[PDB]
Amino acid sequence: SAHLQWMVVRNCSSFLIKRNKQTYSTEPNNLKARNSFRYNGLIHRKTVGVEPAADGKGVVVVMKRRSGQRKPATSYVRTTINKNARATLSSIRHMIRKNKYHPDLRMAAIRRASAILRSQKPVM
Amino acid sequence: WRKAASLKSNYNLPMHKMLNTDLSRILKSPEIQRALRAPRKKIHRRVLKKNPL
Amino acid sequence: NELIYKRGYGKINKKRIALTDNTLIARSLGKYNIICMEDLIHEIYTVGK
Amino acid sequence: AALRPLVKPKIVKKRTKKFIRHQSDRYVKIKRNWRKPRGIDNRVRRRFKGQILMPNIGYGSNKKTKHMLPSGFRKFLVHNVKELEVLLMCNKSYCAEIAHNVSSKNRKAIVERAAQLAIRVTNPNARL
Amino acid sequence: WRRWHRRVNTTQKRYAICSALAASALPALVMSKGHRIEEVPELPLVVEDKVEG
Amino acid sequence: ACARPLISVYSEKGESSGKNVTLPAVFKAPIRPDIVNFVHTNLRKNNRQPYAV
Amino acid sequence: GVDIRHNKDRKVRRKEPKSQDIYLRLLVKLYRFLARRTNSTFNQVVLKRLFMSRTNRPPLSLSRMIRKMKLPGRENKTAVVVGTVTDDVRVQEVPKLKVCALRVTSRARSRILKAGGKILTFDQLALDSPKGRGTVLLSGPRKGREVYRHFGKAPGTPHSHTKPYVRSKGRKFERARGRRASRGYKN
Amino acid sequence: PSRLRKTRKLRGHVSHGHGRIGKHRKHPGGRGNAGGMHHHRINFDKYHPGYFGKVGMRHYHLKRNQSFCPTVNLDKLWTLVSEQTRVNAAKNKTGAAPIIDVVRSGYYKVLGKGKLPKQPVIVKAKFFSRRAEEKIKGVGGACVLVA
RNA sequence: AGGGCGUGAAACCGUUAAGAGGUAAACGGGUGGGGUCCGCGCAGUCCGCCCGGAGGAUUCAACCCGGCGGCGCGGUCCGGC
RNA sequence: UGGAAUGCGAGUGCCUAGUGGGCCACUUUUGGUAAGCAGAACUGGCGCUGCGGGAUGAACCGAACGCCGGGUUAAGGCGCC
RNA sequence: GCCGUCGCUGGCAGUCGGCAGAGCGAGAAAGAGAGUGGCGCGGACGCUACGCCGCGACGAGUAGGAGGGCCGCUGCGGUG
Ligand SMILES: [Mg+2]
Ligand SMILES: [Mg+2]
Ligand SMILES: [Mg+2]
Ligand SMILES: [Mg+2]
Ligand SMILES: [Mg+2]
Ligand SMILES: [Mg+2]
Ligand SMILES: [Mg+2]
Ligand SMILES: [Mg+2]
Ligand SMILES: [Mg+2]
Ligand SMILES: [Mg+2]
Ligand SMILES: [Mg+2]
Ligand SMILES: [Mg+2]
Ligand SMILES: [Mg+2]
Ligand SMILES: [Mg+2]
Ligand SMILES: [Mg+2]
Ligand SMILES: [Mg+2]
Ligand SMILES: [Mg+2]
Ligand SMILES: [Mg+2]
Ligand SMILES: [Mg+2]
Ligand SMILES: [Mg+2]
Ligand SMILES: [Mg+2]
Ligand SMILES: [Mg+2]
Ligand SMILES: [Mg+2]
Ligand SMILES: [Mg+2]
Repeated sequence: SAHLQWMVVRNCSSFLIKRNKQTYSTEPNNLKARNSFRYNGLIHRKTVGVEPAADGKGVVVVMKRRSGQRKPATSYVRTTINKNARATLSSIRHMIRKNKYHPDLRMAAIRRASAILRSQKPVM
Repeated sequence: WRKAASLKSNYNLPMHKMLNTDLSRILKSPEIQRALRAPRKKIHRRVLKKNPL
Repeated sequence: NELIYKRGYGKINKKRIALTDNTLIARSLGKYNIICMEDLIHEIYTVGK
Repeated sequence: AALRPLVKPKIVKKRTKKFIRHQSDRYVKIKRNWRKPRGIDNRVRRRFKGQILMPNIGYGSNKKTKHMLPSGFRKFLVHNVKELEVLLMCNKSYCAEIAHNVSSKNRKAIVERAAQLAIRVTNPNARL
Repeated sequence: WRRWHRRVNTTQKRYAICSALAASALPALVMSKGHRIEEVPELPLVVEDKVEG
Repeated sequence: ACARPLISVYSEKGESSGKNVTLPAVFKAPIRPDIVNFVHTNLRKNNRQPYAV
Repeated sequence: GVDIRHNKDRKVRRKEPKSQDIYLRLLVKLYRFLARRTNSTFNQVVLKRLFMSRTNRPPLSLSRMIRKMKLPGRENKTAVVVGTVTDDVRVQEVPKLKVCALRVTSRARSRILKAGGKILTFDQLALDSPKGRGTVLLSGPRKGREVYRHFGKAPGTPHSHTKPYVRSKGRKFERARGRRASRGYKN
Repeated sequence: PSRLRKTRKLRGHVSHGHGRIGKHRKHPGGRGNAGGMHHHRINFDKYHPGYFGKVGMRHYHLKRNQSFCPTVNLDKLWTLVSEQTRVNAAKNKTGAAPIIDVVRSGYYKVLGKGKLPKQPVIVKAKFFSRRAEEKIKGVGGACVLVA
């Protein structure tokens, strides 16, 4: 279960990183990257990830489907959103709210999908 | 847990100290949610003491 | 008066809580019909039951 | 073009000088690192007047501004590019400090990334 | 003659084996040890017997 | 828990064959990292060789 | 300065279990929630007992659970234990019992289930009756440990039936001087 | 594990946990059980009473297997046979009485402590106790001896 | 790295630079003076919204097709496990 | 009507280091001409303890200590240091 | 004002959101209970629960004890 394998992963993971009085986590689908039960991207039954698109532009969104749970290959679904800065932040918002899909992660997903758009504009 | 080990002499898998290890589903379950006092989620920080005189 | 008002703190829950409102005296000494800082002053001055 | 923090509070420190060791001045074998003097007749651990001071717990820093550099940022050792994305959602409160060993070929492609990610680097002109 | 070797209860070595097998069928407890199994089709990865050939 | 799924054997070409095997009950035993560690840090003291001046 | 004494300022109760197992540290999470969020002083006792060491929550015997659940009035109740429910081979008839313990030995699961009783867990109990209504808290004998026979007044002392620490017990192992009224004295 | 021990927090304190006034000398009381009668008498009398002297008869060539006699109590007597032997006598109606052979389980003497279930038995044993035999008659049953 | 030659610390010494000097020196608290470098200081933060002001897109809503995913007390749909 | 007042959460169990050279003071006090002497009682100290005062000071008077700002005191003081 | 210890065996799984209704500081044991008859698709942070938050009181110390060290040294199994 989630709380069970979290009580195993909370301190002896391999993504856990502990230096300078901070403790982040390098899980694939951990958004805010911080080591917590709520934001861990491997423990839960339904997670959310917001990575940058493989090319220059766009933001990929990685939902974890329910049916396939012990099948890592066919477990995650991915959708590249290469749109303006606002429609993508209303699509992630709908993807999470209207689906009622892990709804406490929405503002985290928008805050990350904005960091990506900001880190993909032309620098100054 | 019902059929013993055949290749070992007498061994059965260790029993479980708790079965439903998902205390999220346990905690937001109508069985338990009804038997709780309302949450006291207001923060009452120290009130500065002015002088009634 | 000067003492109860300016330096008046109540031993609530074994915590020195400053008496800022009458609902701190009523909540504890209420069962003795002492419900305000005035009933408190009257109980102290006129040594009561 | 400085990368400002989220909020820049006032940093107050209860003491600035180091805590030198008793009699670290008459000798060279006695380093400056602190050692609580435990001798019987010692004048420092009796807290005499005008003597050296002792690291009490009273000197602790405000937890709100503890470990916080004078740039209003906390810090993080970064050994390679991949350890920045860990820091990209803590942008306006933590900074990066590329390690001492990361060669200049990698440190250039680390400051390069942290520029896009708007992460602040404390030693961005380090090696070159 | 320092005590180099330790002995463990058999039922406890078996508890540890069953706990080290029950934890190898969880994508989180395997992807957290570091293994790169993002594309393994199923965790209790079984293959036909011809593999021994 | 109690529900033991049906894992599917994978042919040597990667594609899933027709054979299925019911998840053995060992893969539901309790995960006890403390027992696993206590057993590991004692059993690997045994393969150690003496040394002394 | 104030003239108080800090000899006893630090209350020594257990704030949490010393064990590191995760099927106990999850029960303690669920019951710490029930303990603080309900007004039932049952959960508070279960929580305070989940901290206790392995010597403070001792085993129960099936027979002592029989005679403590046969007392008049407490029928159709669930016998809660925090330790383990060992077997008691010197009892022949077993009734049906609803039980909830941390462990039940593999020869007491047999007897209880063949009788027809239920064997719940602490999470099943917490779902059945959150506030713990219909339960019977029990705990095995604490002075049962052989350790508690050496405690008390030291041996060799008037009317101190305390067991001494001896390598072996025999004719010539502490039977000569402080025990015989003949050789010296006795207490 | 030295890193957990107490000599790792005792680095920097002069006496190493052992006293400034009274040092940690080598043997300030003698070695071993010395002074059992002179200067450790309060301890050898408060905690090991009867440690000094003789009592009883000697027995030179004692062999611990002439006096071998392990006992079993009546409470756990019915645990020597299988379960379908105690319940088969319950369902039984022809009054037959199962033969519990004790020396076959590994006990010689039968002591009678516990209660018994109401059914007949035939207890074969080497030595019997008076009460162990009365608790068997009072339930109906025979106490066979086996040399 | 120059034949006891990898790195080459400390005590001790030489010379150069800077300051200082009659209560041995050193020391803790407090400031001030001068130096050394640093900030790559020297016209000083950005961010969201809205209003207006000038421009540029192959662009919004709504419909149609295809795929994907969530949910379903599909009161109680089919077949599985 | 929990049978005086005032105050305060108590009870119990194991395991246990260091100590077993002490010294000073008010008052009582034994030996001694007496002693910064030898010896007891009660309480408080020094030892284990800084700080303000007594110029200085183990023990006297005040007062007991986390690191800081303002205010006021104790015991001592206020020609100058 | 700040740091820390102790106590409250304190509070927080209620982030219960167009399957929504946003509360449990208030002197007075207990339900913002059920039934039965007279447009605009929007809402910060949190929760490494070994975590986070709120309240008061406290802070000397030799010999000695205990705890916490994301203090440090060298090697081993893992892992970056
Ligand atoms: Mg000296
Ligand atoms: Mg001294
Ligand atoms: Mg104080
Ligand atoms: Mg103290
Ligand atoms: Mg204590
Ligand atoms: Mg010490
Ligand atoms: Mg010494
Ligand atoms: Mg010691
Ligand atoms: Mg000694
Ligand atoms: Mg010794
Ligand atoms: Mg003698
Ligand atoms: Mg060289
Ligand atoms: Mg070389
Ligand atoms: Mg050289
Ligand atoms: Mg010069
Ligand atoms: Mg001595
Ligand atoms: Mg004298
Ligand atoms: Mg001394
Ligand atoms: Mg003292
Ligand atoms: Mg003093
Ligand atoms: Mg004088
Ligand atoms: Mg002041
Ligand atoms: Mg003067
Ligand atoms: Mg202290």
